[PDB]
Amino acid sequence: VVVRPAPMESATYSQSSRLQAAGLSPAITLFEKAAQTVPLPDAPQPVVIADYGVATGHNSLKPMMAAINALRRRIREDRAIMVAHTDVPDNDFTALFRTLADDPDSYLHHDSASFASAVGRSFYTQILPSNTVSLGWSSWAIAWLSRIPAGAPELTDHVQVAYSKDERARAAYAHQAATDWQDFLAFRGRELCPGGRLVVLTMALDEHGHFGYRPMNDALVAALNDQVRDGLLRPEELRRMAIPVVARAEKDLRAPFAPRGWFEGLTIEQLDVFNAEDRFWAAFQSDGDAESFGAQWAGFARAALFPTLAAALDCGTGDPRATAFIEQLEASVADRLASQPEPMRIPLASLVLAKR
Amino acid sequence: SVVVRPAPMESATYSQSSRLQAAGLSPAITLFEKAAQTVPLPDAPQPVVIADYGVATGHNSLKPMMAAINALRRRIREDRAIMVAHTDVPDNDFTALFRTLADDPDSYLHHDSASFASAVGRSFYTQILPSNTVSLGWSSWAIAWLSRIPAGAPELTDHVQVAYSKDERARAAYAHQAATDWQDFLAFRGRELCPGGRLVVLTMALDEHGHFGYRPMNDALVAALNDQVRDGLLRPEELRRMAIPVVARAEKDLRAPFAPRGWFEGLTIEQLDVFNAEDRFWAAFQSDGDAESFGAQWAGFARAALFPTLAAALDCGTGDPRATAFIEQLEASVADRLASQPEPMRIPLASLVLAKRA
Ligand SMILES: Nc1ncnc2c1ncn2[C@@H]1O[C@H](CSCC[C@H](N)C(=O)O)[C@@H](O)[C@H]1O
Ligand SMILES: Nc1ncnc2c1ncn2[C@@H]1O[C@H](CSCC[C@H](N)C(=O)O)[C@@H](O)[C@H]1O
Ligand SMILES: CCCCCCC[C@H](O)CC(=O)O
Ligand SMILES: CCCCCCC[C@H](O)CC(=O)O
Repeated sequence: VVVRPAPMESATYSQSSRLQAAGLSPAITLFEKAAQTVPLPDAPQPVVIADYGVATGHNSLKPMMAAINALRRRIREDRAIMVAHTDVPDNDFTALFRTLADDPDSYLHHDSASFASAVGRSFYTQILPSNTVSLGWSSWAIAWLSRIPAGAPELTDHVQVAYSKDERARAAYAHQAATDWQDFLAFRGRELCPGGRLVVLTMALDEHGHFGYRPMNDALVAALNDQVRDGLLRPEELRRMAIPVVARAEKDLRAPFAPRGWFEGLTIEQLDVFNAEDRFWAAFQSDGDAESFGAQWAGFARAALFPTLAAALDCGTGDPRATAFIEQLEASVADRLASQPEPMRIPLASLVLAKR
Repeated sequence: SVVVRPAPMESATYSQSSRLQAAGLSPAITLFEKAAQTVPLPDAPQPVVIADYGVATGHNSLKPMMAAINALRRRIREDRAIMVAHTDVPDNDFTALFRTLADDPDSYLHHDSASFASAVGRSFYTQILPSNTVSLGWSSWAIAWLSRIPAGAPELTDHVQVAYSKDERARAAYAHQAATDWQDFLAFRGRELCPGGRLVVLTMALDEHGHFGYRPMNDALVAALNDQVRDGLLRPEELRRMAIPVVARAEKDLRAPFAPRGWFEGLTIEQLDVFNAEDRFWAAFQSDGDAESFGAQWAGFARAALFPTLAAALDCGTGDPRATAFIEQLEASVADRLASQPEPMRIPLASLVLAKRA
């Protein structure tokens, strides 16, 4: 009865996550810096790196490689480095291991003493042994709520609570986000080695409290309403639809720590809130290709958001009706955004956390 | 890829269809538990690592893992971390594994508060864990699977088991592949185990007289596959392509890397037993006389473990409804054939304890 979000669309995520990759780029630098200076386990104990919310692994290759290269300048070439990639049980881990084996950029192909493992258990509980993780990485994952909050009203705007006019919905989602953030920190706080570092990149509210992706939100809500208008989607199904993704303001990220600035042995060593460059807009300004613009944005939304939407359908998620819903929705959202291209705000927060 | 590999178990049914495997590995659990009493454990804050090589869905791993964990808890503090690293091929259903570990009441995660689980989706014929980190290794019903159909080996005319082939060249090719696979497995486990660590292996054996066993099963499967061709459900070309690269090993084969001085890549055979598992399906049939249940149990066993590899030979996709129909009909036919004439079968197994040099 605890309703959870759906994992990324395995078949398209690696090809539809260029936005996420561009956005996390600044956090890689922080992660690399952390790897250069973090206290290390006593030799020859393996150095453990944890990647919280891996999906298909495609976007993990760059940050993992950056950390490993930094560590190699500090340790013997034969010393083991273990990367623990974590996600939910229903993530496609076969896709992950194929990425790790097949992608030329995989750290497995660049470092003969690196190892990979997967953990398919929610990161809102402790999932790794205490005091073992030297370096933690988590990008575009903690914005996902553990659940649609208990007793929260159905979102009439469906796709994002930030754009809802229902006061009770906003508070329910915000409380769930606060609880999840506390839980995430509590358990990473146990998993990290003393002196260990954790780098988090997540969806933020900008300085003016805004979520962003406004034209995307509009195009998605309009595309969903068109399907119920066309009789393709049932009104009962649309009412059920909700994407439990939550952005956090700077005060929300500091909440567990204030006022003394420590929470469960963890402190914020660095925090940045910024707006990621809108690369799809930059490309559109350059080549004037409106269709490509629509397809870029639609693909991003499909791989990340549509499985959660498709889970509200009466039929199973493996049903041919669900595939048709996905494809039609992607095509519609593409058309709307292509017809009037605009820049979008992509607000992010990057944090470096340290353990006592 | 030109290297043709076997297929993983059918995750939809393996947990319901692996009672034969579970009953067969039972004696190896005692060996594993005993090893857990004395193996060296790594320095703080490292977790004790137990490696499970060839996990499939995890269903049959729960009892061995718990035995080891219970033994370790008689030695160390309750708050010491134990990590179980479950390994399989990349195309194993690891979602099914993590669902087993979350949902099955027998899961060690539900019985031990400081135990953890991880998955490694890389062939165990390479090194897949950090050197010297594994205190206890476990592998049941996994190393009988060849790394590949041997290069240049002739097509099997009976498809489902090389031991029943009349082709000398095919038998030699599979035997050589099995021998090199075993060397590889041992070489890389020898690196992964800590000094003084122990690895318990349970695998398909040839009995005292060189026999593979499952003879009535073999006959039913071959006959059923021929029926599908005859009935226009299977192309002759598809059947020609079918081969299950499972190999049983005699005592001499298991000892081969070690002979004559007893060591190979830092490992030695501490204990080896070869035995025939009690045929529980036969025992049940003797008790209740239910021929249909007998056929269904044997057919379900074969389906979960063997049919995915057979289905891989089809001209259609493995996601195609035709592959699903093939599997279902093959199961029904084998079930009917065995139900019609229930017979006991030999299930030859070898259980080994390997020790890494102190
Ligand atoms: N409670 C939870 N535990 C573990 N993973 C979770 C989670 N909630 C969401 N996720 C995962 O977080 C991922 C978001 S996609 C982010 C993938 C990658 N880190 C990148 O930067 O592109 C998805 O795989 C989703 O399944
Ligand atoms: N080279 C290889 N590397 C890793 N796993 C392998 C392998 N070859 C076969 N396997 C796995 O071995 C398993 C055989 S089924 C055995 C499952 C369980 N150990 C039990 O006793 O019941 C399958 O999951 C198969 O995918
Ligand atoms: C208007 C809704 C748009 C929200 C966009 C959410 C983007 C996801 O966080 C990406 C991801 O999880 O990898
Ligand atoms: C005659 C053919 C009988 C082969 C029986 C093979 C049994 C498999 O090893 C079981 C498994 O992998 O879990």
